[PDB]
Amino acid sequence: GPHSMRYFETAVSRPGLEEPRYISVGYVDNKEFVRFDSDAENPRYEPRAPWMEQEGPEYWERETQKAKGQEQWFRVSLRNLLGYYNQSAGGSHTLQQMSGCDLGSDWRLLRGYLQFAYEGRDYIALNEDLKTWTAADMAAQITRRKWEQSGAAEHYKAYLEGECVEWLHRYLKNGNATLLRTDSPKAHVTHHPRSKGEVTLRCWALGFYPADITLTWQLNGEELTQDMELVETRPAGDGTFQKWASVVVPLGKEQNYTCRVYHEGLPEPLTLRWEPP
Amino acid sequence: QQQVRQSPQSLTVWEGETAILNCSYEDSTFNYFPWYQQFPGEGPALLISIRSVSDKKEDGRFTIFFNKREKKLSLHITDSQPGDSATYFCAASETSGSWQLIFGSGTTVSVSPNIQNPDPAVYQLRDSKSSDKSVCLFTDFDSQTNVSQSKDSDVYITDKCVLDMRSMDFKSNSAVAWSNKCANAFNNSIIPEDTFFP
Amino acid sequence: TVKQNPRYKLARVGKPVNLICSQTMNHDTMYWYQKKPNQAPKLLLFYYDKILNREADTFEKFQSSRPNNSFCSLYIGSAGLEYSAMYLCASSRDLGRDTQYFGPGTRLTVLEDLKNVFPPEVAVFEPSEAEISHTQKATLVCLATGFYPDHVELSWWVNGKEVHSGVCTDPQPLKEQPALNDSRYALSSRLRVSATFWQNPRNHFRCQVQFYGLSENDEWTQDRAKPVTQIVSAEAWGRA
Amino acid sequence: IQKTPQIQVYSRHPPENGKPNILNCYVTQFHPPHIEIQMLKNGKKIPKVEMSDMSFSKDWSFYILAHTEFTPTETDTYACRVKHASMAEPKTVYWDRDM
Amino acid sequence: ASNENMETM
Ligand code: NA
Repeated sequence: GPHSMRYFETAVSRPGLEEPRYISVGYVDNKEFVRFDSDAENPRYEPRAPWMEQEGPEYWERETQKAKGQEQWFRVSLRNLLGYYNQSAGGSHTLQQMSGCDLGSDWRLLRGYLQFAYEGRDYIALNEDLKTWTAADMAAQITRRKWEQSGAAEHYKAYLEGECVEWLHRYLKNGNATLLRTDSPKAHVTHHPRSKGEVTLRCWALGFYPADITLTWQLNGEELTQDMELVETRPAGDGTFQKWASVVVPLGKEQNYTCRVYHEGLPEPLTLRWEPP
Repeated sequence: QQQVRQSPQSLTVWEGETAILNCSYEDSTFNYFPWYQQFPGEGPALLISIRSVSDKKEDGRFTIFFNKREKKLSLHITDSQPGDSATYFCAASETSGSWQLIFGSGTTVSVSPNIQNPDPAVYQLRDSKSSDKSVCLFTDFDSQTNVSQSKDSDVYITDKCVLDMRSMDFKSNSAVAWSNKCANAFNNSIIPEDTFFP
Repeated sequence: TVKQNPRYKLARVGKPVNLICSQTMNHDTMYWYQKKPNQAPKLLLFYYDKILNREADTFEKFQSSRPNNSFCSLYIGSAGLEYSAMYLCASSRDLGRDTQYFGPGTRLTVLEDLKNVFPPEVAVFEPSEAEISHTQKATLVCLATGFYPDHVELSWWVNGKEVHSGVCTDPQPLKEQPALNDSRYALSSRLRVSATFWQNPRNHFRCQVQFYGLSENDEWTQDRAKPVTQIVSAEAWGRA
Repeated sequence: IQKTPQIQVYSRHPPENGKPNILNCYVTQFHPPHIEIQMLKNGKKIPKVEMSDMSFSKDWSFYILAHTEFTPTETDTYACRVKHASMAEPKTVYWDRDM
Repeated sequence: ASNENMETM
């Protein structure tokens, strides 16, 4: 099974203030479990998953101190980046970080991740070997030259191969409830008259997790392309997703068209058409 | 430019006078202005600091004068004493890098002592049989008297050193001459002919 | 209360240099500066807790390590002429406007060879009888001669205790032959005391000179004695 | 540069008149994270509006979700007001029950 | 878990 642990860090510079806005979000198999926000009344690591309550007071204090340190790392790095690009402090600048690891067949390290971005675009990233850095621009070349000399990659490799794998094994064992939860989609076809002789059949998909879904419209085996027009996968708000795929069909011949839904957790792919009411 | 500019490079004032140490900056972003005092053999130490909102800030004899419009700062030492003779550095800080201090070149102040009763005399510091050298000492002379290098390969002459003392007549200026090959030494230096001993 | 040892350091071109800095105040930030004569202290790098920050212009020339909150090191590999300057270490409780406490500093001089290095010759000169007669004061003169480089710390010790009151030492030493390079230095110091104090045969006077030279790790080829970090002194007891 | 937000206005469950539902405003694919989101009922701003916490995708783009409890009717018109950089005016996206 | 970054950019 492909298991993963990720840490999504954000640092937005605040003009006129010493410390930037620091947000650190933790994920286990694309599910939020921990969160830190500097904008909060009491800045500390808070549990976002129910199974995360099993952790002692010593754990939360240790993680909060890591965030307070990272808050200062991003603060100084932000100031150095202004000099590299000849930017002003009066403007707001964003620095983002993505760090984590992937699990193979059964609870063993596959690939280590450590990426950085400045102003939405790729800045510096750690390669698969976890020893070499890939710099996207001339300013990042300075960062690469610094980190190769100080040996930063060795410290990140030690975490990614050690601590990251060790803690993910603990979380996957502790979290069996919300972590393994899979939701099958509920599908139905709606009728909408388009213009005079043409009609639009909309195939809905509701209450499904994860978001990875496939909707295909077909006329007795032969599928329809480009004339389909589909919508982007949107969250319902209760920890589940929504999606629909329309089709331009003639009036009276709507029964000849069938919608097929493909999703993991569904034992057999859903086959459906119009009722009618 | 930041940078920081400090004027003048060196300043010499008399005991009791007011020492004015000017400083200037270019970046409007600078808000914090600390002044560091450094003594020879010792590292710089915080003396007095000022913010962009304030315009004076007094601490006994030390007073700063901040002007945001002209981007100038000045350090006033109300009553100069020889104990204040040190290198003064003016630092600057902005909100986007409060940890970093941008120091100025530094002003070297030299407070000349007020000698109440000067007795200019050249004494023959005799006699050690352990060495071949002959030591001549010029002491109790006024701060006005300038000591020259004499320009000789045979004789070595040291520059005037101050004795910061409260008790009298311990507070004075002194110069050492030696002399290996004899008793004149100064010679070439502007030595006061009158009230000279012997 | 920032400690920096040694006060002076000498190294050969191509040899590694390591400077140590002490805390005890449990401060989060520890700074490293470079100070050249008639120039402002230039910020090299700093350490906030475990986070290292090196300046863009400085990086490639300096490395740093912080094993714990109390100690911080500045590493030079390899040393070579341009590094010859005083290195000041600073400490601060935060990463902001709050006060920076500086150490005494480490004056580093990097040379091609160590052949011209010589320890000082310390000699005491008893005060003049005419000086005691004219004024009720006596001036003792100390002389440290033939030392290279200018890595000396002159001290006055009266009755087995270091004295700072009445002491007057030259701010800069004199060159034995200022026409040519690698000239040996000479330094003088004065101790002014009352006539009654010098005339007392019970009072002991000592001029102590702390010299900074070669270490145990450093090599020596010359038949002449090794010019190691040593204390050279001259004594006087006071005639009546 | 600086990515323009992708706005989507929809209901939590299939719309039914009289039945209590939840109106959503999915704002995604934007940069910088500074954004202004408001829910509208017949042009008037809805005050009691809940919002999801700050999150970003693999391509570094930010995404947020704004939600409020509402009772759908054939007369009441719903929309979403989104304001961001690289946009001259705050964009208004009309709510369609069929979409 | 989170990791603490070493040297700054
Ligand atoms: Na500070």
